[PDB]
Amino acid sequence: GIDPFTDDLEQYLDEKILRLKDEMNIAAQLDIDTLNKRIETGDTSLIAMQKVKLLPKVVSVLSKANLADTILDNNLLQSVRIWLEPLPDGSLPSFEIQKSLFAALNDLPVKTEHLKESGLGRVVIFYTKSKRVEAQLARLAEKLIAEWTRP
Amino acid sequence: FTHMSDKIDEMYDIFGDGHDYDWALEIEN
Repeated sequence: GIDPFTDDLEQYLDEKILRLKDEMNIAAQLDIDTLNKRIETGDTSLIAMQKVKLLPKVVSVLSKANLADTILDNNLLQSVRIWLEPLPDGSLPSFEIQKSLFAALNDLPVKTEHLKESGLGRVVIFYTKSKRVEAQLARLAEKLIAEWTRP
Repeated sequence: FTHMSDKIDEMYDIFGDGHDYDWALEIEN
């Protein structure tokens, strides 16, 4: 994902975001494995905490305005979409994850092309229908859908 | 306004048909 004809700094930022994208994907996949393992085996002690563990790192990157271009250009939002998706048993990620991700989306200059490559629009719509979503986060989702379906 | 009709199609490009997650919505119910 790094651009060969960019200088070291630009490659360094692309790498930072590409590393984060992979770490987010590993964390989501490990939590999914845990929740399938929790189903196949009915072991009730099993909880999915890899996304929650990595969240401060994700929030720190998402909240830096000077990283917006790099975030958007490298499709990090695809990993955000994956973090918001219901899990195999229909359960949502933790409130802290939902709130932190939506608040960060509110500040990013997301364009149609980014929504297209990430699939982020589709998961945000789900948050406006779900019964398990807190009412304040459903309002935030609706407000994002509205900022993204302007004519 | 010239292509404002096309904006519908663009919604569709972003959102699809809306049913990707019906399985999860049905679980809740």
